[PDB]
Amino acid sequence: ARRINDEIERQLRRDKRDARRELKLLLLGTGESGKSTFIKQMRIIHGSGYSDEDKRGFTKLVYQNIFTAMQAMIRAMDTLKIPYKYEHNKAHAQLVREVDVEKVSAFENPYVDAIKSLWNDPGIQECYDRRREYQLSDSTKYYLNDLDRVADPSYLPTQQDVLRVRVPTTGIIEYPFDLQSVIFRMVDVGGQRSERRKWIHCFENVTSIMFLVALSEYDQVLVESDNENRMEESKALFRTIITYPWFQNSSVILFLNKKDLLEEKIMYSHLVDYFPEYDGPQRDAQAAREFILKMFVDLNPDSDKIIYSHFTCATDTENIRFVFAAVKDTILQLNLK
Amino acid sequence: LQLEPPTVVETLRRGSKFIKWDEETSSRNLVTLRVDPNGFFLYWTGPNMEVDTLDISSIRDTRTGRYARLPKDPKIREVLGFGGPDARLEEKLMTVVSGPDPVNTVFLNFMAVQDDTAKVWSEELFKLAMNILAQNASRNTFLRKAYTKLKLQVNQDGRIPVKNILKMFSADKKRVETALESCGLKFNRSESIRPDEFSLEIFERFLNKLCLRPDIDKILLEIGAKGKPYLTLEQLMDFINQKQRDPRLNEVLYPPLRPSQARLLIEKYEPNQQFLERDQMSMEGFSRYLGGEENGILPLEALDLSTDMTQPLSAYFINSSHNTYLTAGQLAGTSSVEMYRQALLWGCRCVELDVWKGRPPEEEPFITHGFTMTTEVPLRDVLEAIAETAFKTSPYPVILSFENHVDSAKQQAKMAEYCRSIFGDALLIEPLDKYPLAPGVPLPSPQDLMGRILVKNKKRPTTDEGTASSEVNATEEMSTLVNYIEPVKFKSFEAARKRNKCFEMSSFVETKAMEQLTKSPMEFVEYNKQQLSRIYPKGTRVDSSNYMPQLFWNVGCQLVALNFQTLDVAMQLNAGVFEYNGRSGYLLKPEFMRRPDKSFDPFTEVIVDGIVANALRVKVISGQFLSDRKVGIYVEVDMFGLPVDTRRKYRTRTSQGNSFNPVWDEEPFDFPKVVLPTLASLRIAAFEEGGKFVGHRILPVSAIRSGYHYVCLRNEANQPLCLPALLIYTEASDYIPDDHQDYAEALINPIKHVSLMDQRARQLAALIG
Ligand SMILES: Nc1nc2c(ncn2[C@@H]2O[C@H](COP(=O)(O)OP(=O)(O)O)[C@@H](O)[C@H]2O)c(=O)[nH]1
Ligand code: ALF
Ligand SMILES: [Ca+2]
Ligand SMILES: [Mg+2]
Repeated sequence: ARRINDEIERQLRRDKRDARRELKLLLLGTGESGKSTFIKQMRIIHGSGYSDEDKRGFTKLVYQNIFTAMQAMIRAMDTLKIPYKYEHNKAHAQLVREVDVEKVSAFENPYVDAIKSLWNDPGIQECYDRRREYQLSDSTKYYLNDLDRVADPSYLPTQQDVLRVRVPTTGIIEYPFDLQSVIFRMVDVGGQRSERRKWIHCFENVTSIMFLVALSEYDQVLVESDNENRMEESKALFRTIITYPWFQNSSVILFLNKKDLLEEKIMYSHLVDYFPEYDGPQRDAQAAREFILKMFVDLNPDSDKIIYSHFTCATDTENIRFVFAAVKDTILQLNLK
Repeated sequence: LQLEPPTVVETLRRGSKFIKWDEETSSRNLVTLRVDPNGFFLYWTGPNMEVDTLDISSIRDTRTGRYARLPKDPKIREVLGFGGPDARLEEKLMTVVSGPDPVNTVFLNFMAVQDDTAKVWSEELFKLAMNILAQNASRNTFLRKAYTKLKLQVNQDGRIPVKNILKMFSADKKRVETALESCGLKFNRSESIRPDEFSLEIFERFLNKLCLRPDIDKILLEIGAKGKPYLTLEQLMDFINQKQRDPRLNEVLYPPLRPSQARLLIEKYEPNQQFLERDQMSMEGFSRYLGGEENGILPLEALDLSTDMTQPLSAYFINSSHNTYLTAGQLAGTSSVEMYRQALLWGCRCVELDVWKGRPPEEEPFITHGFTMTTEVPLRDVLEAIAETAFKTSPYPVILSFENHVDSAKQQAKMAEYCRSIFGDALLIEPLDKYPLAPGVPLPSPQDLMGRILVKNKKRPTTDEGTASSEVNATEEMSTLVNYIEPVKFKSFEAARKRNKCFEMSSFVETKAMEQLTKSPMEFVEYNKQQLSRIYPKGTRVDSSNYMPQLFWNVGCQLVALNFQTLDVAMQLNAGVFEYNGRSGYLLKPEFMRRPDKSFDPFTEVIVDGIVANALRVKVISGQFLSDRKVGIYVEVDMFGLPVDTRRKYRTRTSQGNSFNPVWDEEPFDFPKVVLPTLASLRIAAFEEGGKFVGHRILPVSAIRSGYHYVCLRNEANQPLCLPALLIYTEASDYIPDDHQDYAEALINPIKHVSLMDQRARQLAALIG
């Protein structure tokens, strides 16, 4: 009476699997708000973790992030007319520019030595401080610091390294995850203006909207239109989706992301500059965060829709477990009852 | 190194020495074989002192050595020296097969002079004939081909004869004479122009004067060129970023045209330094840009083998053949070993083999259609030919569909040897250690079986199902080679699907497969996700006719077999769709048709959730050089996808009469709602009056760019036609429903929507509060 009662339990196992329902969650936002980095974390925690086969899939992209980040650096030295300090970097600078970005698999003597050299130039470092003026990805600083580990012949990026890669999402992809008692179908979408036209095709039967804003957007301008503030788009793009008829009985969750970079960027760039009506202190980690939070929660036409909001850090695996544990509950307790 | 321009190395340019030989005319002539610099033609001095040229894009295969064709007349053998001393005479043999379709193919045989000159030629000439860029090249390039032909075909006195041109563009005579006189090249005396005063530029001004283009002028008037003559750098840049771009693509991944880039276009295209010095582009330079290398209809990423090849075998459509041995009608026509070579050279990956018992005197199994007055080619010759050309066009797995009728362990064991003897390592005798043959274990990827061959036979007379109905019982020898493609009798979808074996697969005849499409379609898709399914045409089709394969692709069938013998609408499509993904014959299904969690209805009349549906508009503008004769032309524009998407009704009027440079001002042909674009395919086709075919082109709805483009037409077997080409305008965009227009607008620019509507609620406040 073991093998008979074994397949009674296996029956009741597949019972709960097929008998539970799934809930469709949309991850929306403006360009580079950290939407794909969020899914990677959900894959880390509640999905298939990253194997060493998977980790070397990105080893090619990690190289291409350095070049794209460096190519755009050297163009800013001409844009802003920033002079190079050391003159033997002018030979290396010409060499890096003329490299194709797309066809880059290896990382060798000819360039590794050159890129190392360019990162130590004062003119280039002065350029990094002024990266709010041109377009440069946030992960740049992380990678160029440890060029030595990357230059290694047998380099395999850690899970931390795979969150930081910059691979821009396009279209509409549907990643499902199992959370034991309920399935979460999480739709990732593109953030830029071309990609928002597409969104419409996945609004039907939406349970919740995990909107994503990047706190450090407040001084930057859009890549799609260099004439406008990034935070002001997020502000308005949120306003829009809250009005929509579709999402009448759908919960709204506001992730104020890239919280770490706000503490960095606040101690020199001021929030009083770009959003005048801020009565709080300057160089403020806390209240500068809080002014932003209320700025979004006050753009609420529905006086009854309670907007559940968490500040987050999308590159930290252990911040998301905390935040998603609560978001998991907030959701489940609003649908099941 | 993905796709490289077809460079012709040193030896081919100046050309080595050969001996052309023919059987039926008993010819044995010396020839200096030569390929021109740009890789257009293969030419030589003929016996008549005529310049006989061969089109490189019509080369199907080049065979060298033992695989080369050998002479079958006794006296021809001896005059080459086959009854001689050396065992060297195979190292200099080269056979160049050429033709438009695989049925009609003339063979040109050659013999070299020097040791190993013949070897290097074969393989280098092969890479020219099958290069991708070469075939999919620009409109500019295709005209130069036309120029290269006229320069090559010279007469006894070493000149370009007048009539040569009159018969190429034989869509007019009277005009052409005034056009050449306008150029100042005296054709008046002995009706032949010298090759000196006939440079590329002279040929250019010839057509500009001969071929008047009013359509290009209207298009100039549009883009702010109301001050007619020229276009500024800004007008050109903005024109490209508003019209010529594809609005579906991302802005960060595919960026718009910068001003510093737009400069390089003018430099490359505008001949006048009068205008290049001023950062301007004339009408003459614009006509070129339109037909240039950048402004093609398709992007390179489409033609390249750039689709993922790591998914399960079942998640791909596969190019497949039915009764491949046959070359004519299904009944009394003849069979041929050669058709198997040609089939695999197409890009086909699944080929059928109806093997049979031997004869009492000898004991050789042979291939033929079940007793039906068909010629009987032997098995060994077929297997050897497959072993040759299986991995020439595409280095991806091939499926030998064994329809076994061999009724003796004696001769059935013999074919077990033939496979291992001929193919050797290529034959997949045992399973891979990664994917075993268990229940629930998915099929390996195409990449996991690169350069391998898989047998398809059983393991351990019907009116319309044919000789495939009464297949003989497999024996213990043949069953060893079978593994990942196991044909079994089909019961029902639940039964074969809940069994959970993936390697198992069932074949379906057209009619039985058709009912399953109508009676249980979603059940079909969800079987095809996991397992395989073959579809062969019914026995009613006794003249090798083809059914529409799109029918069964819609529900996820992989091996949708066809008769390669005939090239009707159906086969015209199969041909043109497998051109993509680098001629590999493996096209990866759309997301939802191969995903376990998702499930959609192939018949849905409304947009699906998740799937980004598109909207397409096609306006036919004009055409050039569409005939060797004055006659009316009309154009068809059809779409093949899901039934919901499929329309094939649109058609232009018959042209004014001019087959030289006709212009159609007609309402655009709208496809307002394409539910599943990833599966759907556009199809432009040009015809003369009274249905005479001219040239068609198959384009995928997914990749097609928006804007003014030329569309280089092809023959029925998707080989590039030189002169004929249409000018068309396109608008592929992401589908917004009619009701949600303003909603979709807000999302694209919420800075304005928030403001301009908030502003209202503000300035309305003093009226209430
Ligand atoms: N420092 C920091 N960087 C982040 C965070 N979240 C995302 N990023 C980075 O910002 C970039 C944008 O992320 P991604 O998900 O690609 O943006 P999306 O295209 O809007 O989904 C990536 O290169 C990430 O490494 C965060 O919480 N902190
Ligand atoms: F800005 Al994204 F995927 F949303 F690159
Ligand atoms: Ca058959
Ligand atoms: Mg993303």
